[PDB]
Amino acid sequence: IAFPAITQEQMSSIKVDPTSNLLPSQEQLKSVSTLMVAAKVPAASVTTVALELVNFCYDNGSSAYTTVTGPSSIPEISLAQLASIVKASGTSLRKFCRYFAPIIWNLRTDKMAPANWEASGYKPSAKFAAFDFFDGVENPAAMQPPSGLTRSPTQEERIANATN
Repeated sequence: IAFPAITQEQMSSIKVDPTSNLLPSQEQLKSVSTLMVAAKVPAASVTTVALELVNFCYDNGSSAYTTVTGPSSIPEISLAQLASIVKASGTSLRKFCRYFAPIIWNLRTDKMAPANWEASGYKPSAKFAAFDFFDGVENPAAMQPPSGLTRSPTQEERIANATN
């Protein structure tokens, strides 16, 4: 017998929470905010302050070798510092941004397009798709805006980002 049969107890007892290879784990998220609070970000502000790094990645990329620059709204914590804190939890900057994709979507879509949309391959009509964690926008496990998306992406937007 290769695998012993499962007992009924083992099946009540087994731990099966949804999983993702595209989002940081729950534990990883907790580490990031714990460390953020320790770094002196107010506990109330950790989400809004994270979004500052997310915004930066919306323009500049969220790749493991993207150069994060500039200050955050907390003195003596730069965006680069927050990025390091993110990496300290063992997730990547990309997965972390992806987790907040729907919020930054509501914040920037039809208001201020990715800064470099034209330098990347994009038609003006697919503009709002030109960030590297766009695939997070329609992820239901990603953090959601309080009243849902301001609109869905257009099929042109979905396609434009996939074909990149």
